[PDB]
Order: sequence, then C-alpha cells, then structure tokens
Amino acid sequence: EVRTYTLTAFSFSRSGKQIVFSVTVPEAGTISSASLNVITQNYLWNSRAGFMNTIFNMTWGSTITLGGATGMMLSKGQILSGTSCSGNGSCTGTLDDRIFNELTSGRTTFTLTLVMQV
Amino acid sequence: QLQESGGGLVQAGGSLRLSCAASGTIFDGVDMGWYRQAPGKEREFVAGITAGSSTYYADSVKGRFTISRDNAKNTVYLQMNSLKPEDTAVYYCAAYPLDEIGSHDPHSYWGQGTQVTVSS
Repeated sequence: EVRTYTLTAFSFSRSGKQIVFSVTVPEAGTISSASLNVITQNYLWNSRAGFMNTIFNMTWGSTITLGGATGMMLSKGQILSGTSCSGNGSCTGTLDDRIFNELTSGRTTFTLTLVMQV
Repeated sequence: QLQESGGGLVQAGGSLRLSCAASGTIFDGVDMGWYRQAPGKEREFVAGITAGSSTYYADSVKGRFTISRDNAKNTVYLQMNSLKPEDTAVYYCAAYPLDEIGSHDPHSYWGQGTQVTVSS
C-alpha cells in the first residue's frame, strides 16, 4: 500500500527575521522517502533552512532529498512546517523579507514528494 | 562594476561565449548567475555558479549551455551551444555579495546586458 503525494500548498508566515513555510499532509502513514523541490528564478542569497530533520541550503533551483524524513509517522492533517533564513541562518538585512515575497507571490515555490505506507 | 562581453546575432546551431567583467575584489568568492529577458517576457533564469564553483542551470538550457568561472579573473563564462531562436534575449549577468563585510542590506548588482539573437 504505497501512495505517492506531491504537495504544493506551501503557505508562508514569519517569526522575527525568519520565514516559516508550512504544508498540510492529507493522509496518515509512514514516510519511506521524502524530497523537497525548490523552483525559483531569483537568487535565494544562500538561505539555509530546516525541514523534516533535514538541513539544506537553497541558493537557486534545487531538489533536496529530505533525508531525515524516512520513518516519520505522520497523521491526518499533520502540518509539516520549517524555518528558513538567508546567509546561512543569519537573516542579514531585508533579504529574507524579499525572499518572503518571492514565496507568497510565486517566483519561488516548493514541491513535496512523499513515498508513504498507508 | 559588472559588465558582459561576447554575444551577437548567430544562426541556429551556432555558438557564443559570454564573459562577465567583475571590477574589483568585492566579487571574489561571490555567487554569480546569468539571466535572459526577451521583449514581452519577464527576466528568466538561465544559469548560475556558486562561490564553491557549483552548477545551477535552467531547464530550457540544460545540457546545451555551460556555465563556469575563473575565480582569479573575476570573470564568469556562459558557453552557449546549439542555439535556438527562443534564446534571443538580452543576457544579463548578476552577482550577489554574500556578507562581504558590508553595511546595508546585501543588494543584488547586475550588468548592463549584452544582446544575443538567433536567426533561422
């Protein structure tokens, strides 16, 4: 009973100087393989982030393997949320506030593929 | 002061070699990328290289183009092969200061933009 989900309903908030992305999981199960897909046209100023026990660093376009997600027992409506700051987690200047509008208004979107066990 | 060199109208299947002129040491170990922009189209990504000499290409230019940089020359190259008529656009070169002991918000400085055209 393997079900693959591609989630692209990432909503964005902020806490202080840092961006907070969030996507909802519509079915429970045990993740066997997860990967985040970053699509963008503008530089992300070496923004580091955390998602699903995984450290990545989005500079431009990239598809990161969410390594630490293998085995996460998710539930219905469990919100996967992570934090992201530019300059290797230093949040220097209004960069992250710019990178925010690159997420809310398109030009930078996330794509969450999950290989679960339902 | 950023600036581009190379480019100009070439026929389909031709090749061009753009070079980016980074004026000063402010650009050493700095992430720099290439962008194109046609009339009626917004600025689209093309190719980029990080300080660690990585490679970040677009999809419409994957495998056809090739980016690189000579870290000592302060020059980023974009080798364009198998050129198609959609590649006709002003090719701008952008660099991004990654906390080079700056003061204000590390802005995004660009070049002026060399012209590239592909005829049938």
